[PDB]
Amino acid sequence: RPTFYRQELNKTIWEVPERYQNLSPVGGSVCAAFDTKTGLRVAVKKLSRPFQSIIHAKRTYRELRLLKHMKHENVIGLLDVFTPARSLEEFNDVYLVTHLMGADLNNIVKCQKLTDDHVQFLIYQILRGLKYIHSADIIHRDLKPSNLAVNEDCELKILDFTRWYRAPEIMLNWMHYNQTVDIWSVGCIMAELLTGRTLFPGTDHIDQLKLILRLVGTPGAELLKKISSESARNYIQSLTQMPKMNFANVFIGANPLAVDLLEKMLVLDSDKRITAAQALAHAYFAQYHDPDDEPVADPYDQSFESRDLLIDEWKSLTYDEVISFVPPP
Ligand SMILES: CCCCCCCCO[C@@H]1O[C@H](CO)[C@@H](O)[C@H](O)[C@H]1O
Repeated sequence: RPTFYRQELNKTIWEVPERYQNLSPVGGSVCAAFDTKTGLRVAVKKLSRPFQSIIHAKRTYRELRLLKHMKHENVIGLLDVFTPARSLEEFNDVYLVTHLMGADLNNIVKCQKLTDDHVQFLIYQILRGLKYIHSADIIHRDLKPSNLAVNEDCELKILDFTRWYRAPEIMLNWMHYNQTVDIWSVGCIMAELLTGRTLFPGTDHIDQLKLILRLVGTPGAELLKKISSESARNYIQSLTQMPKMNFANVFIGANPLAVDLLEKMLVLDSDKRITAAQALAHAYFAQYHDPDDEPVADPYDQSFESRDLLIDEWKSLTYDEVISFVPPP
């Protein structure tokens, strides 16, 4: 058990292994810090109201279990996790420590116009991390430029687990989402890397859906066939019957292989969207693809997801997970 010290940043207290120094707010609350032990800049995150309700307590546990399991180059991982509390009885606060990646993809696209080679590599690393996430049977569900950290070498990590990058079926609360909701996201992000502009900058919920329909067109008979509801099913007919656009004509001048990949991500029907593993074999990534260096995750026990427990059950399990934590090499 290390030594802790106390300090107030903005309007909140932090107690941290003394090895963590120069705490400075960045936006639970987050602080950048220097890891005196390893010599590297870190992010330390203090979980808001970890055990306030049953839902929060389950979310805390989910969050830790998830991040504990993420061991991949293109996915954020845990350097450390600590509480100031000795014993479960005292246990009330949880801190997570990860790499301070010092620029995100939004920051990169605003300033620099990226080449074809840049977008192959960036999207390639997204799909690579994504293949690993999906192979644990997890859906990210919030991929966007600000959830993607990028260094000087234009190397990328997925952060996470606005609506411009959200699959239309989440916006319609369709339920049982499949993993290709993240693929939709990747398609929006890639369109934006290619053009420098947000593909679907909706002002609100319906606007979002409006701009989507103008690009990819109103649902095809094959898709309408799958819409359980007389409800949803009409209104659609009643809409200005839009043509699916030619992506060739929208992303004019882009690599035609990139344009083909985009048609395969930005399909309305989630059943027809390319998967992360299939996209990695797409000819667009021929320069970067290596079928032996695109690993999948260990099996992720998420049976907890289906259980309804008492707050103290959730916290104790969270405590076990703090105690069980082994740092990476
Ligand atoms: C905005 C107009 C309608 C949007 C159509 C979105 C269709 C998304 O695709 C749907 O994904 C579901 C998973 O949610 C699958 O069960 C369906 O089989 C599939 O068609």
